[PDB]
Amino acid sequence: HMASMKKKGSVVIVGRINLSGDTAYAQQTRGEEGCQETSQTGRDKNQVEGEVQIVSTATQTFLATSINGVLWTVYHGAGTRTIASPKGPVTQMYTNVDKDLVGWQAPQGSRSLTPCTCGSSDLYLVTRHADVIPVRRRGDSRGSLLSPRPISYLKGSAGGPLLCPAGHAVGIFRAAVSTRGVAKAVDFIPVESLETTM
Ligand SMILES: CC(C)(C)OC(=O)N[C@H]1CCCCC/C=C\[C@@H]2C[C@@]2(C(=O)NS(=O)(=O)C2CC2)NC(=O)[C@@H]2C[C@@H](OC(=O)n3cc4cccc(F)c4c3)CN2C1=O
Ligand SMILES: [Zn+2]
Repeated sequence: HMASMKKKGSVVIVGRINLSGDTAYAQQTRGEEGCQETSQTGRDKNQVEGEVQIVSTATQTFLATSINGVLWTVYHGAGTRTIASPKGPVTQMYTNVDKDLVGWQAPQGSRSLTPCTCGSSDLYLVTRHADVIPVRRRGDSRGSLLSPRPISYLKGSAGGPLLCPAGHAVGIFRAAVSTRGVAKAVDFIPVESLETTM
């Protein structure tokens, strides 16, 4: 009944993949209880840093990547949710279920990647565990893993970036191409598709 109808919480930034130095590593910035509270209020006072955030809802955790002043992630993780911010919940600026893509204005303190113009096919996927996995581009939205991985290894990394050698954004990881639980390739939203959305 109407009086007891609930609202979904906000997406909450709970960590980042630190790419600032010579070593990529995951950092947690909020534990489970704080995450739950922040999802409910939508008020996140934490300082945000970096290009790749680790984000959570009540039920899932995944990644989000800042490119050209927008924090992007997958619809299959975020749905239509707001994101928590210092001033309360922030509404999506982009939503496209057909691309599996959503975006919010990039948090103050975040750094954005630049869309790649290199037209190069040697790529690098960054996972939620801060693994940097070489990927050979095989089409507009596909790349092959030079070393195949169990899908367990990739789960929770949707929303993270594929980067070129010079560190530009080439795409956003969307889905694993897998057989018998082994991923040989990845499917990604190309950055040009983001640029068109913008
Ligand atoms: C498309 C194809 C070739 C048939 O393959 C697959 O459908 N494969 C599966 C394999 C699943 C096994 C785990 C794989 C491990 C990691 C996967 C990266 C990941 C993830 O980590 N999510 S998450 O845990 O962070 C989660 C919290 C955010 N995404 C998924 O699971 C996605 C989600 C779902 O797909 C979609 O809803 N759409 C909507 C699309 C719209 C347009 C185009 C698309 F392609 C779209 C794909 C199935 N998914 C796969 O990957
Ligand atoms: Zn580039």
